[PDB]
Amino acid sequence: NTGAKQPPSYEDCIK
Amino acid sequence: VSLINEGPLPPGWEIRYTAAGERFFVDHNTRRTTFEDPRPGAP
Repeated sequence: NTGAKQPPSYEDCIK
Repeated sequence: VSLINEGPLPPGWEIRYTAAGERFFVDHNTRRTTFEDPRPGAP
């Protein structure tokens, strides 16, 4: 699956 | 109502919608993330 986009980061961003 | 009273959520998961117009899934149990809803297994 090629196609870089906005990276999902919930808990990984708020820590 | 129109996007707040829809069907029930998946078990122990979170689901988000980016400003790019795309949908993603979030697993609080292992901090993993994915583009779809695959079989349980390797990351």
